[PDB]
Amino acid sequence: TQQQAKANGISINYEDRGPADGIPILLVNGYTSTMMSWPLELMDGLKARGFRVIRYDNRDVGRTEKFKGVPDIGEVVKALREGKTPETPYTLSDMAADGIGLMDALGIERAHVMGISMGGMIVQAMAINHPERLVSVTSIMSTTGNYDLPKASDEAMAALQQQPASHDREVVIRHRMKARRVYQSPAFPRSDEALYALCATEFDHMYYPEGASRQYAAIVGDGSRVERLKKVRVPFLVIHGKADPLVPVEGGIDTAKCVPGAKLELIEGMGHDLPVELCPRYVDLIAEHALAAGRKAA
Repeated sequence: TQQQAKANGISINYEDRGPADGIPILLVNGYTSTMMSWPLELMDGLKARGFRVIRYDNRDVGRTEKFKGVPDIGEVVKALREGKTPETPYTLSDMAADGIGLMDALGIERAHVMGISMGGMIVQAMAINHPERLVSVTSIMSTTGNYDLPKASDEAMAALQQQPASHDREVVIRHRMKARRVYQSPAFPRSDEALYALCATEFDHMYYPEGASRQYAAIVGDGSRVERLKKVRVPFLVIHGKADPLVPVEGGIDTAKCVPGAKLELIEGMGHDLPVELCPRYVDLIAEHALAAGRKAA
């Protein structure tokens, strides 16, 4: 089930869910999230529509290779405001090359890709840097990095950045539950038991808080993709929750405005999560987008 492949020079833990002749779709996780965070209803729904789902741990999370260095965000932001290219252990482009490298390791020529949050930024970078490898792109609860966009609420930013008090399992899990409630979907909240199970499964997959600073530096260091995205010609779908307090909906709207011809779906009552109740709609949106894209000229 869980296999480890050399891709883009690093060891990537992944799962190819099959079937082998299915339409390949690579799923890219958000900041600090492991491949174990995807809802079963999303993966099963995609499989029931003929999609071969490939999920994987990004660098610095889960059971994929880990890197070194503690980047200072203030130094990165200073380089950007000076108009320079910031120095970080790795970039968003490197993380995009990881996913493309996994396609190479699986013998896949072109794939559909979908990414959530930071994963949405990664699939944007895939579209900018490797368009000849992509059939379609879906960017969910993500943003362009545009500086003029409304900021996240301070409560949501605090939920994203603050570390638990200690390494104790129940301390960490309960802390992560509390953080997820801050940016959950108001119309489709999870039960405490479901939220505990999700957070526990991720914790037990791998607890690696040291990796967060390096992923965050890659996010910040990439700046704005608005100008690059205007050159993207691969079919693009943007999904965003209207009630997202962590990545305000304007960031998804901005993504759709930049990529010419992008499709935009804004979901009422949806926050910064993938409620099981909305998974049939996500599946329908992704499947029809991918099927139509697969009929178009590359």
